[PDB]
Amino acid sequence: VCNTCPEKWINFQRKCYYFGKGTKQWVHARYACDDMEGQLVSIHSPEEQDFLTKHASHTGSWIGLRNLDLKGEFIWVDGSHVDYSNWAPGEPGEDCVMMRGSGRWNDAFCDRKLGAWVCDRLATCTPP
Repeated sequence: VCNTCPEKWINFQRKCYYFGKGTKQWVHARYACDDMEGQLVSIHSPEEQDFLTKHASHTGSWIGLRNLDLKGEFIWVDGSHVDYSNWAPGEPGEDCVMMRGSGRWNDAFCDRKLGAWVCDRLATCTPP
């Protein structure tokens, strides 16, 4: 049972999620998550995506995905690779990834300031 989250974070499966507000460019959102002991959200299943679409800002959010090599090798901030994807039609507009209100993903310029950003961290577990 991995379901304990810090105050203000929401649990989904074995992860904790923070739905941040305030205008930030991608790297600023990256540090906002880091300084809260989390990281910009990494998405690995349709169930996780569905949960995020339900809770995320209608005006768009930064997520933890980037074209790290600038040639299409999209990597999550925690170093994990893209298995599950939720790209909008014609995606992958530049090097950082944002999630629209629909939950669908699109490339964006890293220096664009978005009003929303999502953090995740692992839920802590109650010992059996």
